[PDB]
Amino acid sequence: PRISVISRRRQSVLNLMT
Amino acid sequence: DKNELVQKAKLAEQAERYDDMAACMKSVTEQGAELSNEERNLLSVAYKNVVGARRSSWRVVSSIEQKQQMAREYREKIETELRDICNDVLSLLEKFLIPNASQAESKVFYLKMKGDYYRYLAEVAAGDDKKGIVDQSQQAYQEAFEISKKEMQPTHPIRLGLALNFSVFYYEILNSPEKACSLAKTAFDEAIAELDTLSEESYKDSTLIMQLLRDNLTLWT
Amino acid sequence: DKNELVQKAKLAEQAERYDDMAACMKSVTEQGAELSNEERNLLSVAYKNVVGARRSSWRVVSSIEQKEKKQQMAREYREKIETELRDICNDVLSLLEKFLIPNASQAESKVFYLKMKGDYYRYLAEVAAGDDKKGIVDQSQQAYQEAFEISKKEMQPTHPIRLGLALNFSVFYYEILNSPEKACSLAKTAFDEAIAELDTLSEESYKDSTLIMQLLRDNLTLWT
Ligand SMILES: C=CC(C)(C)OC[C@H]1O[C@H](O[C@@H]2C3=C([C@H](C)COC(C)=O)C[C@H](O)[C@]3(C)/C=C3/[C@@H](COC)CC[C@H]3[C@@H](C)[C@H]2O)[C@H](O)[C@@H](OC(C)=O)[C@@H]1O
Repeated sequence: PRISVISRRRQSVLNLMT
Repeated sequence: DKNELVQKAKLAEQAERYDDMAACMKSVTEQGAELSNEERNLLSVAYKNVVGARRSSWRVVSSIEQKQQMAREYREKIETELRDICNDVLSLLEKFLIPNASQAESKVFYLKMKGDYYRYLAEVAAGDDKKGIVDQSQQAYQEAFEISKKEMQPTHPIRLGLALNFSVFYYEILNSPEKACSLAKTAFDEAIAELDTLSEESYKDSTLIMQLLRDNLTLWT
Repeated sequence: DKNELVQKAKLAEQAERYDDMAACMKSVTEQGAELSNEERNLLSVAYKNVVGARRSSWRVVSSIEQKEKKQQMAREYREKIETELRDICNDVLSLLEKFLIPNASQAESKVFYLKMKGDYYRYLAEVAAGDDKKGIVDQSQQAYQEAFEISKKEMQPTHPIRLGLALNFSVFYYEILNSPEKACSLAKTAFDEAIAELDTLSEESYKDSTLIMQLLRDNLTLWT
């Protein structure tokens, strides 16, 4: 059973506060 | 009452049903009561994905409209939804969130939202309507940017966040590469210096956002 | 008129706006004219993603619908999704009984539409409560079986549609009927006959077939 790993633009941010 | 909705919206979020989430968080807000940090984040994330879904569709259609009237109409169908979502947020902002905002952290955050959602309109603003739309965005950002300079440390994640977004505004919407880079470096270079103080965790929230600033700068030079 | 819908449908698809996509292709179906190979695919893909979004959400709500009163809350939302989900399923099933299956000309086409019928009845059984679960299970298995027999007669073992049908009816037995051995048997046959014929073929022209064949053995492996 494989449940394991395989398989350009500018960033903007929302601020999620504690 | 209200505690039910916040629990119900979080369910929508794990269920990736963002319209229901926005709908619920809309009700928690329309209460008139100032939002809890938890409540606010949930409002912001909900509407980020509702509007974000349209922005993606839009960028995709509009890129194919370039490479024909059918493509245009679909773009405009998207834009009308986009505009609704944005106004819906901006009204909630002007009616409920910003008047209630007490602390500087809250008043900046809601103003950066205001800028952000006006910025999303500027992404699709065509013709005459664009000039007026760009202005309320920059005024929104600017006001937040000023309060922030008064009340917050160079490494504060919200301030760092406002700088990142407001820089994009210059690069992309105003097409001012210089103002946009100039601002990002300001925010970033202050941070590195202040970064003696930081607790390991704070350091993490900060280094995270600072990494976004440099990521664009890298991309922009 | 129609053609524009087909292009608006391709547009919606790219925008990952699948609800508009299905909306478009439903109108093409309701034109009354029998669908083309392309148009069906767009229809199947449209409604597959449309029903799939709610199936995914549904799987998630129940995952945390495991517990006190927070378990009551998750239930109402599970029901909210289930109503949205059933409506979609019923919508497609109608188009099938009314427009798609009657006008079906090629055996290839009705195998396709009959496989759709089994599929969307299968989704109903995933959320079906006891009273109509047994009946809902039946309409699906009858649809598949009919599709399955037609396909054995008129479509070669490596035909993508015959294979897709084998895989889906295989899953049906396995999951809905809880008949693992019957499930492997149907899947194993379909696969071995497909392999046997594909060694005949220049496989590169059959990527969609080889893809499904890879789904078939993935289950055979897990079910063994
Ligand atoms: C590219 C997307 C569109 C245009 C929607 O078509 C999807 C695909 O449409 C065809 O493939 C079908 C098909 C799928 C193939 C497995 C795709 O294979 C590849 C290479 O990834 C998945 C889709 O759902 C589709 C249309 C559906 C079915 C299923 C439907 O029953 C109602 C039965 C099995 C399968 C049949 C109908 C396949 O023929 C073609 O053979 C594919 O062409 C290639 C490269 O193999 C194309 O990718």
